[PDB]
Amino acid sequence: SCVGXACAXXA
Amino acid sequence: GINLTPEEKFEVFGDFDPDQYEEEVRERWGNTDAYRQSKEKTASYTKEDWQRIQDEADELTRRFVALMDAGEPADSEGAMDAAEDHRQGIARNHYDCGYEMHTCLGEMYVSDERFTRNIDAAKPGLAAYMRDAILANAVRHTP
Repeated sequence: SCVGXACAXXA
Repeated sequence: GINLTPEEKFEVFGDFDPDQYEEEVRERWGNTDAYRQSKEKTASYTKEDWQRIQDEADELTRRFVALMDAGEPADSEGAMDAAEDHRQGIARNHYDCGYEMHTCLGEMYVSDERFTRNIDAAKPGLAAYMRDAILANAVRHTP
């Protein structure tokens, strides 16, 4: 998932 | 997504410019399905929604970090719970980063030191401390 740089995501 | 001003991003995300890496993110993996459900959800998110998560995230550090100080293991009740607390927070904040998914983030986070440096700004090794907390948490739940 959800951002690139601290905490959300996807995989 | 965020669609915020440099000033808001500062009052919200602090000295962190995610937008600049907006399209850069997918460059890393850009192959996830969750991210699809999230974009739909983050489509209108405002500075409030974004700031709400930060003040929420800050809270996460003191307790987690505080646990480290006490010298208690990451698979500890308090630590794992903290992990389960992180899960629901990042899940209900984007779509529902399941437990298995929540884990993918744990390790893929240790790979890129950009994340770590930005994440560890609070303390070194935190990323490892959370992953295990999340990993363990997922195990007690996993059938």
